[PDB]
Amino acid sequence: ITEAALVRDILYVFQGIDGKNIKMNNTENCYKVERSLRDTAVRLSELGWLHNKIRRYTDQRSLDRSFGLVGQSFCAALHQELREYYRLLSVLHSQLQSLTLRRLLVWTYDPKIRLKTLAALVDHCQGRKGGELASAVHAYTKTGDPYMRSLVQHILSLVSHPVLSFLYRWIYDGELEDTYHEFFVASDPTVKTDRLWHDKYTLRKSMIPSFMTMDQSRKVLLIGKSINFLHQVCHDQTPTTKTDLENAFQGKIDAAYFETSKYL
Amino acid sequence: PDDRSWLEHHVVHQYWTARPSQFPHSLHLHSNLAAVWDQHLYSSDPLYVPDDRVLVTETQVIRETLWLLSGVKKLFIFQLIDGKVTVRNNIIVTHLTHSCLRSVLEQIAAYGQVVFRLQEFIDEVMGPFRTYQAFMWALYKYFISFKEELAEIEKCIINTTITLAIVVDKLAPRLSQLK
Amino acid sequence: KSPNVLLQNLCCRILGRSEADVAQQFQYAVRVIGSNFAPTVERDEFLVAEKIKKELIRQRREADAALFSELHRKLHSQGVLKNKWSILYLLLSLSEDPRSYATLFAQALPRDAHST
Amino acid sequence: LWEAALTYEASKRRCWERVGCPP
Amino acid sequence: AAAAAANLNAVRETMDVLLEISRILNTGLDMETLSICVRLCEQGINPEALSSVIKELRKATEALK
Amino acid sequence: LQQSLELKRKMLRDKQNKKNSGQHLPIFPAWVYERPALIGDFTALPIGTLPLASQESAVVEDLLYVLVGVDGRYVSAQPLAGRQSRTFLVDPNLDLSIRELVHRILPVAASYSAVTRFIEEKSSFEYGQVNHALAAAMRTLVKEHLILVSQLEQLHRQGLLSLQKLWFYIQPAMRTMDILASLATSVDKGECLGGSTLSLLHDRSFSYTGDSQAQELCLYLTKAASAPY
Amino acid sequence: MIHELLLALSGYPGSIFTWNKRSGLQVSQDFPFLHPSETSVLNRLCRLGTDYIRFTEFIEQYTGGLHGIYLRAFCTGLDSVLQPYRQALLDLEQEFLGDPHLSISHVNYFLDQFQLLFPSVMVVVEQIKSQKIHGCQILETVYKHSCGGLPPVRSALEKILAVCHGVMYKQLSAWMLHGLLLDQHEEQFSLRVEILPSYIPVRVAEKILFVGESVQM
Repeated sequence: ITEAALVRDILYVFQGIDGKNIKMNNTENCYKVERSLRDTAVRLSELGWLHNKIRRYTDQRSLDRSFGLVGQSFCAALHQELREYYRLLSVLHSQLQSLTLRRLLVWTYDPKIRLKTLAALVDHCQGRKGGELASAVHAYTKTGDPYMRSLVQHILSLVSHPVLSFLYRWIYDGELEDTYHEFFVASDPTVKTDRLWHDKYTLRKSMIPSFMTMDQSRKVLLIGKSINFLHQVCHDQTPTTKTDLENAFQGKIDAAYFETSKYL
Repeated sequence: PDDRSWLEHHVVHQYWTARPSQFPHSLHLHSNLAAVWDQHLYSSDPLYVPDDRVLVTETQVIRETLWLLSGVKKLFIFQLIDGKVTVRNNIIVTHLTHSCLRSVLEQIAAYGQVVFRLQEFIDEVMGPFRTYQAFMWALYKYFISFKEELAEIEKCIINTTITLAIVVDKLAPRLSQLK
Repeated sequence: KSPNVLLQNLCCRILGRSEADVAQQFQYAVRVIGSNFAPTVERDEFLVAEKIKKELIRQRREADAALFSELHRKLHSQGVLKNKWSILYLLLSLSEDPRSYATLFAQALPRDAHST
Repeated sequence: LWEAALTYEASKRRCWERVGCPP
Repeated sequence: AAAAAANLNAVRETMDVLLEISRILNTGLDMETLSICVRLCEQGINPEALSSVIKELRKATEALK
Repeated sequence: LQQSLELKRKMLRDKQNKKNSGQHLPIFPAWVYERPALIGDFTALPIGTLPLASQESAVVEDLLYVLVGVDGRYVSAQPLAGRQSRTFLVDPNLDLSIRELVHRILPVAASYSAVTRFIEEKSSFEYGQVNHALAAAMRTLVKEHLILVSQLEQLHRQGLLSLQKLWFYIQPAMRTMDILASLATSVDKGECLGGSTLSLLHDRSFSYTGDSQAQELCLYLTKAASAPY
Repeated sequence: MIHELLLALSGYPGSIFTWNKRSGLQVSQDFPFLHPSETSVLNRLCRLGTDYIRFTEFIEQYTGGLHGIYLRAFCTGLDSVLQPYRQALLDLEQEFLGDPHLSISHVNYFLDQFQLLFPSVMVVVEQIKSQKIHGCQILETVYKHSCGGLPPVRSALEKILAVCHGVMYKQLSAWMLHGLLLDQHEEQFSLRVEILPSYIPVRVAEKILFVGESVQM
C-alpha cells in the first residue's frame, strides 16, 4: 500500500479524526493502521490519542454550571491553547499541494511537549474548584524548565482574574456573595442584629488561594467585617472610601485596614 | 460580422433567449459544483431524467434581483403565476446545486411581492378621496428615495467584489423598513 | 542584468548620492564580491527555513514561526524564483530583535566532499 | 525595469466562477 | 500574450510576501531595494558577500553624519 | 523499564515528609511511562541474495531509520528493556565489507536511546528544579540531531548520499551525543540531584576539552543547569 | 463548495444539507469527490450553523401568546451579538477569491470562538421558552448568565442588558417628572414592585412611588 494514503490519514488524526485506512476501535489503545511505515505511524498518533482526552474534559467542564467561574476560566484557557494548534494544522494541510520529514516527526516534535503539559494540568485539577484549582496550576509553576514555567504562568493569569474580582468587592464594600464554594470567606445565612461581628463572617480555609497565606486571609477578613458593620448598622455611606502583583496586596489591604478602623 | 459581431461580443445576450449558453470557467469543484453534482447523480444511476437548465452567469442574477426589488416588472428570471412573484426553476449558474438557488431567490421574491403589491396600489391611483391620496403619496415619497439607493448601488456594479449575500445585508436597514 | 551597474545602484540607493558621485564604495564592493562569488557551501532553503524558525523560537514566538510557514508556502506555490536559498539567507543574516553557543549549532555541506 | 514596473494598482474585478487567478 | 503579464503578477504577490518577511526581521531594505536584491540572487552570488556590502555601505552614510 | 517505578515514589516520600506547609506535589500521569511510542526506540526478504549496489542504498536507508530510534529492516534493536544498555544485531548474511563499515556508525544509535531514557525518567519533580533545567537544555541538542538527520534524509532521497559521506557527516554529532550519554549515565548511577549535579558539571566542564567544541557544550550546560540555583 | 458551506452556515440549506426542525442540516450522502473522513469535519461544523438557523427562527415569530416591550429589547441585542458572525462570514468569501487552497479547516479555526458564544447563549434562548418570562424579571434571568464562566458570553449579554435598562429609563422618566404612566402598557395603582429585580432594594422603590405620586397633587 502506498505512503501517500497514510500521510493524508495521519494528517487527519492530528485533529482527533480517524483516517480512511486508520481507525480507532479501543479508546485506551492508540490509533491502528488497517510494514515499516505502520511501525513508524504509531508515535505520531499518540498525539491524537491524548487530544481526545483534552478535548472531552474541557468540553464537559465548560458547559457544567456547577463547576463555577474559576475553572471555566481554565476551560477558556485550554480552548485558546487548542486553537493555536489548529492554527498550525490548517497551514500544515496546505503545505502538501516531500513533506514527510521523518514522516513529520520533526513537525510534531514541538507540539508533543506543549500537549503533555495540558494533559498533566487537566488531571491535577480533576474535580477541584477555587483555590484547590489555583494551587493545582501553581504546582506546575514549580518546574525548572523555563519554557514550561512561561507556558503555565499565562494560564494562571487567566484563572486568577475571577478570584481577584471577588477580592475587590470584599475589601471595598464588605459585601460577600457566592452560589458556589470558591472564595476563602464563608458567610453565615443568619443576618444577625448586633451579634453580627463575631458570627456573620467565617473563614473558609479550604479555598484560600495559592498566593495568599493564612495570615493574609485573616487580616483582610477583619477589614471586610469592619466595613460591613459600618454599612449594615451605622448607616454611614461615603464613596471612594474603602498570580502576584509584586507585593501590591500588602499595601492595599494595609491602607484599607487603617482607614476603616480609625473612622469607626 | 460587422453589426452581429458588435452585438455578439459586447452585449450579453444568450440566456434570456432560447440559445445554449457557453461560458468558460476555471474548473475543479469549488465553483464547478453543479457539474460535479450532476456527474455524481448520473454515476449513481438516476436513470436518465434529462434536466434542461440552460445556464446563467452570476452577476446578471444580482442586477435582475435589484430591478425586482426596485418595483419594476417584466424580467426574465422570476416568473409569477397569480400575482405573486416566485422563482423561475429553469436555470443554473455553475454552482448553487439548483437548491440553494431555489431558496435564496425565493427569499428575495418574498420581498418582491411586498414591493409589487404596493406599486400596484400606487398604480391604481395614477390611472377623489383626499385622504387615501395622501397615504399613497407618503408611500411614493418613501419609495423614490429607496429606488435612488438601489439605483446608485447598481452603478457601482459597472465599475470591489459583490455577490448576492453582500447586497442583502447592504439593503438590511431598508428591507426591515419595507416589511 | 549586468553585475557592476547593479552594485553601484545599491551604493546609490543606500547613500543619498548620484551614480557619478560614488566610485569608492563600489570599489569596496568589487573587493568583496570577487573571491566570494561562487557557492562555498551547498544550497538548501530547507535549512534556512529552519534557521529563521530558529530565530523565531529564540524570541518565543510560535505564532510568527507559523506565519513564516504560510509565507514560505506562498513562495513555493508561485515558483517564479530560481535561487530561493540566497535571498532568505540574506534576510536571515540582517535580522534584528524588535523585542555563548554557536559552535553547537549544525552546519550545511562544506563543498569539499563535492565539486565547488 | 520589471520591478519598477511592478508598482501599478491591482485589479478590483474578481470572479467567483473563476477561483484560480481572476484578474 | 496573456500569461506573460499574469506571470509577472505572480511575481508581484511573492514580492509583497517578502515585504512582510523583511519588516518582521527589521531590515534596512525597502521595497525598491529588495527588488534589486532578488535580481542579484537569481544570477547566483553569496548573500554573505552582499550582506557585508550593505553592512559597510550603511555605516558610510551615518559615519559622515 | 520496571526499576524506574521505584525511584520516583521513594524520593516522593522524602519530599512529602519534608513539606507540611504545602501538599499535593505534581507528577506525570501513569500512561506517560506506559506507552513505548512516546520515546523513539521500541514483505521482508533476505538482504544476502541482493546485488551489492542495491544493498548499499537499502542499508543506508535502514541505518537512517536506526539513528532516530525506529528499527531498520535488516538491523534489529535488541530487546532488553532495562538500564542505559542497548545492543543491536545486524544479520550475518551481509557482505563483510559493509558490516565493518556499519559497525562504527551503530554506537550513535546507542547514545541516542540512552539519552532518550534520561529525558523521560529524569524530568519528574522528585529530581527537582536543577534537573529540569539540565534536562530542558539536553532536549535541545536532540532537536538539533533531528535537524541534521532530516537534511541528510533529503539528500539520500535523491540518491546523493552514500555511506562514505554519511560516515564523515555524523561524527561531530556523534561526539555531542556521546557527551550527553556519558553524563546521563553518571547522573543515573549515583542517583544525584540538587547541587551535587552542579559540582559534577563543574568538574565535567574541565574534564572534556579535546577541541574546545565539547568544552563549549558543557559550558552552555553548566549555565543552563545553574539558572534555578 | 467553500461557498456552498457559506450558504449552509447562512439560511440556505440546499440539497446537500437537509433542514429538519427536529435535527437539521443532515448529510448522509456518499461523495467520490470528497474524502470519507471529510464528513466527520462537516458533522462537527454542522453543530455551528444549525444554531444560527434556530436563533433566526426565534427572531421571526416575535415582534394569546407572549407580549411585551421587554421582548423587543432582548431580540435587538441578539441582532448585535450576531453582527460579528455576519462580518466574519463576509470576510471568508473575500479570502476565497484569490486563494484556492483554503480548505474547511480554516473556517473551523476562524469560527472556533462561536462554539462558545452560541452554546452558552442557546440556554438563554431556551430558558425563556421553557419557563415564560414576560414582565420586568428578564433582567435577573439574563444578569445571572452575564456573570458566566467564559469571556465571550460575558460581554455578549451585557450588550443586551444595557438596552433592557434603557427601556426602564423611559418608564422612570415619565413617571417622576411629568406624572405620566400607562402610556405604554405593562408586561392608587402605581405598582411595579413585584416584577422589579431583587438586586434593586425596597428603599429606592418606595422613594420612586412617593415622588411619582407627588406630581399628581
